[PDB]
Amino acid sequence: PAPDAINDALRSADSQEARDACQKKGWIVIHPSNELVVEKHIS
Amino acid sequence: PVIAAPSMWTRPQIKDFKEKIQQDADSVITVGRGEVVTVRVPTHEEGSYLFWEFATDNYDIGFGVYFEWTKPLLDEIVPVYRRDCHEEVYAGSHQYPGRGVYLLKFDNSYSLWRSKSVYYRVYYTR
Repeated sequence: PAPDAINDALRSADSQEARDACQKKGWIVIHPSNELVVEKHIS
Repeated sequence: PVIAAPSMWTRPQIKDFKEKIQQDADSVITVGRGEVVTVRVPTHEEGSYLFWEFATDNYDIGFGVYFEWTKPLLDEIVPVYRRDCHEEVYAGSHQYPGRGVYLLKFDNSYSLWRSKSVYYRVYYTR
């Protein structure tokens, strides 16, 4: 399935169930939060 | 540099989302008073679309998305605007314009007296 379609499909009907289903099938892949750099700034 | 328009939407269930995100400590961010927090998400070697979800517990928070091309060039994918994400889960997606880094902006700057708790999650396609 094309990424265009995965995207347009999830947007159309979005739920935790659909996320998990897509994830189980390898269509979407969760980016672990521990790998994400977080910055802080005070205005 | 042709840049696709992002998609943005919401979905009703906030409580379930938070309960699920809380299971990972790193996926819950405290944005202090007058603070802007930036979560950096790189484009994936095999990847096309990025997905984001977020919610707050009590009060609204600013949210926008910028793209950092790999001083550096910065494009505005989603303008920063205050969101109702305390009421509903806010979600969105964008097609990869090229190789670079997404900046998820959680902007509390307008909030003098209140910290915000940000539950958030990120996927991507192949």
